[PDB]
This record gives sequence, structure tokens and C-alpha cells, in this order.
Amino acid sequence: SRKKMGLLVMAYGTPYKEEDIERYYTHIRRGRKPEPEMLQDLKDRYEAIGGISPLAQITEQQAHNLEQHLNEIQDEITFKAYIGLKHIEPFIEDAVAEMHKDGITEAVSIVLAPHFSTFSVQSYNKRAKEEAEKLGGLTITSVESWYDEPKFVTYWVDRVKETYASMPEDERENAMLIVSAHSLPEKIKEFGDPYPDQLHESAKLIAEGAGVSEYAVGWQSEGNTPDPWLGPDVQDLTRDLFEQKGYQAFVYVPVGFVADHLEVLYDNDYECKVVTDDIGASYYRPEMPNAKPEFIDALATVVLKKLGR
Ligand SMILES: [Zn+2]
Repeated sequence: SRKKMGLLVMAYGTPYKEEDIERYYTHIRRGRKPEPEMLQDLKDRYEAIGGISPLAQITEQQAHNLEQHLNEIQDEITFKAYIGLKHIEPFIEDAVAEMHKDGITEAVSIVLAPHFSTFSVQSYNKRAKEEAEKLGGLTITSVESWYDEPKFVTYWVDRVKETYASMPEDERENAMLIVSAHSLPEKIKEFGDPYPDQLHESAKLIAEGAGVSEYAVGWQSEGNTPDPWLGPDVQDLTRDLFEQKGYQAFVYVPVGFVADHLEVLYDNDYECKVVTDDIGASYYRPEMPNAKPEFIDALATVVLKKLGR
């Protein structure tokens, strides 16, 4: 009696093994193969954060935990998860084609990134739709942004509360909360991209929920292009913030990301850690959503909200 639907979970993509690093970054760098040194540096970082295999993994766990959860919290629809990545196979078009081939005709998609941006989300969505329109006999309703879904906000708030709870009294009274997301070229402002505002909004929601009156919005992981990127970068923000007020502890909430990937384990847990360690402040960075039940239910609700269920 159930209606079959495709669950197109989209993401970035992540190397599966060390030997993928090259083509992965080459894809990311639009056909520009990293120099031998970059390559060696990149392998080192991945080794430094615990290896690669666990990364691509999380996304797979996120898709399937959601597929099963959605299939048990309601009995009108039976979902079948499909992973569409951006920089590695299975690519978005690939997933779409598979669904079509499997006979899917009605699908709903979601990107594993809370905030909407013309650069990423709109693109993954427009690509998924043009693939379906190309094959025909397949429609897709795409979720644009879910950074504001209450259960998702609740997740970050609860983690932050525990982190502040864990602090000594003197740190609890002199800490700084740094909410962040992947940086993006400033040019997106040309199109009125809500990305920056959604981040600030995520930051206002979380701080307000955890009862934090001292916090700042920042960006990280910016790429390499002549044109300027969204800032200030978390490294400079921390140092500058310490410079003017002298916070004894910093809390990083990379709300933009949903798991333990490079951008967090290294760019946060190492780069920001280097700076807090230099200024003598304490480093804190709450557990990422990953495939945890609480997170899956939030995503599940977002999908059901998108369907009017
Ligand atoms: Zn990046």
C-alpha cells in the first residue's frame, strides 16, 4: 500500500583511499593536478586525522540510517536512498540515472549541508533535476536549506550546553563561541546569495538556545583563487578576538559541516588548535552530527516537512 520514492542524499564526496587524493583534488581544482608537494602534504593531513576510509563512510551511514528511519517513522511511503556526490563517484548524475533504471519515478532530495548557497546546493539540485529531465519519467523535489529545522538547532544547542557545562568556572565565564561554515567567494553577493545570512542566523539560533551571550560568526577552509573569499577566517577571528578581550577558551561549532571530515578534523581540530594553543586558550569543538540518531531524526523531519507530511 506504500508509495515508492527515491531518497537522493547529495554531498560533496570524499576519497575512499589514499590513492584517490590526486583525482579528488584535481577534480576540486577544476582540472589542475596538485603539485607533488601538495600531494604529499595532503596525504599527511589525512594520515594525521586518522586515515581516509572512515570519512567517505559517514555519508554512507548517514544516507542509510535516514533511509531506514524515514521508513519506520511513517507508513505511507517506502524510501530507497541514493548517494549523489560532487567530486567523486558516484556522481549526482550517476545516482539519478540509477534511480531511473531502478524504476523510481518520484524522488525527494536533500544535501548534507544545512545552509543554501548558489555555489553548492542550488547546483547539486539543478544538476539532479537536469539529469532527470534528460532521462524523463522522473521528478525530484529538492530541499534547499534546513539549517533552521528546530531539531537540528536543538542538536547543536545541547552539545554546546554540555561543552560549557564541562568547563571550569573561570573558563565558563570567559569563553567565546565560534560558529562557522565552509568559506565561499564573496562574488556570490552578486546574486543575493542567502548563504552568509543563513550562517549568521544559525549562529544566533544556537547561541540563543544554549544561553550564550558571547559568540562570533566566522568562515574556514577557503580555497585558492585570485578573487576574495568570505571572511574572516576562523584562525584570524580567534587570534583577533583573543587580542581584544582575552577569552580563556574557545568553542568551535562548524555548523556548516555534518561530520568528521578533513575540514573539521584538520582545519578545526588542528589549525584552530594551533592558534588557541599559541595564545594559551582552551580548545573545544563539540561532537559533529555524523550518523547519530538525534541528527537522523532531524533530517528525517526536514524531508517529511518538504513532502507535506
Ligand atoms: Zn574545501
